[PDB]
Amino acid sequence: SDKIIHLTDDSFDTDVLKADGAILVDFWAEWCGPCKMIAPILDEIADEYQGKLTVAKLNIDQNPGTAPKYGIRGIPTLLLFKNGEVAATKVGALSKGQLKEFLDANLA
Ligand SMILES: [Cu+2]
Repeated sequence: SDKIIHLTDDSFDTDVLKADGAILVDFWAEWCGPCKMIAPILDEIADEYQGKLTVAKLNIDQNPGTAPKYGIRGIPTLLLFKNGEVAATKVGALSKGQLKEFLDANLA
């Protein structure tokens, strides 16, 4: 977890919307089983894509204001932002290989 940015409702614009480069945002909660299943895969991706992608997390129990703005309905949900806008989304758990394919489809 050392390479994952900790987001809050108030820091979202500064950290995500004005980010340089692609940022992957994980919407999670402690009670969410599938969310905890993909946590290690996000750490692997953070290492593997270091320098090309920033990974971040937003706990929806602690920051309830952001999810509703993006129409999130379930967790985990992954949002891929580029240039201040959502470029792609993925709802539900997935394997490392599926995540890599999803990223590669959007990073160029
Ligand atoms: Cu770490």
